[PDB]
Amino acid sequence: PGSGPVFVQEPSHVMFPLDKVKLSCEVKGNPKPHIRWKLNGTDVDIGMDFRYSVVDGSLLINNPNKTQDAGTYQCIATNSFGTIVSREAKLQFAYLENFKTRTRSTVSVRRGQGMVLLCGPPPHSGELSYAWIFNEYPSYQDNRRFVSQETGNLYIAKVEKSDVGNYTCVVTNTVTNHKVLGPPTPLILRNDGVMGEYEPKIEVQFPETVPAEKGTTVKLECFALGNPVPTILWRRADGKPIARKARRHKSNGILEIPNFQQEDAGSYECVAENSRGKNVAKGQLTFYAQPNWVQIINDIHVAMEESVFWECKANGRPKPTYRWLKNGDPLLTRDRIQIEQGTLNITIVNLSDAGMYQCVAENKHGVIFSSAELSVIA
Ligand SMILES: *[C@@H]1O[C@H](CO)[C@@H](O)[C@H](O)[C@H]1NC(C)=O
Ligand SMILES: *[C@@H]1O[C@H](CO)[C@@H](O)[C@H](O)[C@H]1NC(C)=O
Ligand SMILES: *[C@H]1O[C@H](CO)[C@@H](O)[C@H](O)[C@H]1NC(C)=O
Ligand SMILES: *[C@H]1O[C@H](CO)[C@@H](O)[C@H](O)[C@H]1NC(C)=O
Repeated sequence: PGSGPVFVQEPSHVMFPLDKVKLSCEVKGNPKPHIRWKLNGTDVDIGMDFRYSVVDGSLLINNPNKTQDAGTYQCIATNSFGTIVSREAKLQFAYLENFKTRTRSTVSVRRGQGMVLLCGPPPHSGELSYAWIFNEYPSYQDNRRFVSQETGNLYIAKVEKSDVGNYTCVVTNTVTNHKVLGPPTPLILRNDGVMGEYEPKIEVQFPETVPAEKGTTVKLECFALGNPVPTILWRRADGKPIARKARRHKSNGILEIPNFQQEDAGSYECVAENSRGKNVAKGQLTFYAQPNWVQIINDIHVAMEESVFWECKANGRPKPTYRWLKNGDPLLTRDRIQIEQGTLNITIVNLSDAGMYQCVAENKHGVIFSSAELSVIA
């Protein structure tokens, strides 16, 4: 009996469909701690007004609207012995608007030429998925036709007499699962002559720097226009073998690296080749990791006039940075409070010091919170 608040469950980032929403957060402690919420930093008045339902800490919003709920939430729990704030949870809303036109100018191409048909997704939020339709049926993907999942563009390495007709981009919001269709774009062949042969020209490629988060699947795209139609090949610019766990898809337009690790980082190249020559694209897969607790602060009891020492340690990439909190408020160094980075030092203690403390570790990729109680003995 007699304990400050500790989190049993904290709020998580959310991408919510606009077609309910629960922000989980539960606390234990004695006395039973009261829970409050903060949007962008301002206390949310739950009893008034909405249909907010704070069920056991967890905030419910029973009918959402983007324009007024488009920020980051924080759950704060308080009892007699002090206050702890939870990690920040970003609340975003997903949607995909319709195209605002039903037809499109025809494009006229020389047979043998490479070409790009641009999707041009409508305003949206959340991750998108893409496919194309050709003359009423799904457009076939291969060596010569590549659809980018980053942009939705359709690439034809080499236009052939079989390619004449209508092309439609079908955009899909992967989180809401709604789809919208673009305007058909008519493709016709020039009758003025044909395009001869030329060396590959890479038109879709991974960026010059591609941040790769630890433990995720990194996907690289590479595809070239050319005549004859190029072959694609992947290799590392420092001669290191690509991992055996790496797979290739879509006639080698895509290199997947599952469960990314430090050893997989480095300069990657894709090579486009045909009989007329070769083209090389390169980029740097740069490894990064959100903070993770190595050493956390823990509850501490001390006698009235004695000293205390706390240290926080977090791994991550870049290396994490440290700030401190007392009872939910920014705590900076004074007397007898000496705080340097991940260290807190109280030279002599008084009843005033007893309370909840928090070490926060952050890098440009993430923040993490830890909390402990400091009780002082009569
Ligand atoms: C919170 O801030 C973001 C911009 O930083 C804004 O988009 C959002 O609407 C804000 N939340 C509200 C509704 O006050
Ligand atoms: C595409 O379809 C339209 C009808 O929607 C048709 O008139 C036209 O012949 C087709 N375009 C081409 C380039 O063949
Ligand atoms: C939220 O605000 C927008 C306009 O700012 C409006 O279109 C929508 O109907 C509103 N929804 C609610 C629940 O108030
Ligand atoms: C921290 O406490 C004080 C600074 O407030 C310092 O004199 C002392 O040596 C430090 N303690 C340790 C063990 O780091």
